[PDB]
Amino acid sequence: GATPSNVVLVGKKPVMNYVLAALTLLNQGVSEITIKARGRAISKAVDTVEIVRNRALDKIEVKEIRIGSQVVTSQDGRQSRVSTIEIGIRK
Amino acid sequence: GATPSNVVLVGKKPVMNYVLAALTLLNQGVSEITIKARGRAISKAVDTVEIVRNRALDKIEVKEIRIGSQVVTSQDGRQSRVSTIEIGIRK
Repeated sequence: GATPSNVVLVGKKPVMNYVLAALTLLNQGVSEITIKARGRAISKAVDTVEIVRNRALDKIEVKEIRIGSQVVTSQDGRQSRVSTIEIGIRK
Repeated sequence: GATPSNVVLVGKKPVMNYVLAALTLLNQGVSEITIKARGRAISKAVDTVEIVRNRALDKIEVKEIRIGSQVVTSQDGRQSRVSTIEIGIRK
């Protein structure tokens, strides 16, 4: 539990912010990193990985990809679906 | 080579257009389908898969996911990167 959290949550910010977060983790010695996103940010999660694959040149490999759905519960109890992606990369 | 082409290329159209294309393939007896997209359409490819997994109910499973990059060559020879996703699903 003491090693730096290896998750990069990709949201609304410019893609290069998440690229910087992944590169910072690589420089801490964290060799396995998980990029997670939901909804429209799924494309930005893939961009983050692909940009990092170039900026780390070191080989970075995609280890695992999972897609799925999560439930969004509204203030009045209605429930709707959002897509998710999780991408594991490894140095 | 005579069976219906099992690829759904997801682009700029409303997501339900690609949902319908995948369901049409399922109705044709095609049990393995590949959803492909690039750039900002990557999010819509994932949504396509997740929406179909509900509308098929038949259990549709994600078989393989691959992400990568392709090169876009401009009219004057410059080259730039675009992200890709490919998602194989199976009934």
